[PDB]
Amino acid sequence: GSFTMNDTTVWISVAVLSAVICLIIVWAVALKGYSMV
Repeated sequence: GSFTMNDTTVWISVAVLSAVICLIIVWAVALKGYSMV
């Protein structure tokens, strides 16, 4: 399996990153003083 989608997916890969950075922020605030850090 090689070459399935055009340049479209190129941005999709970036689409997920946006969510990823959003995720780390969540933990970075629950791992920064949740109770007994």
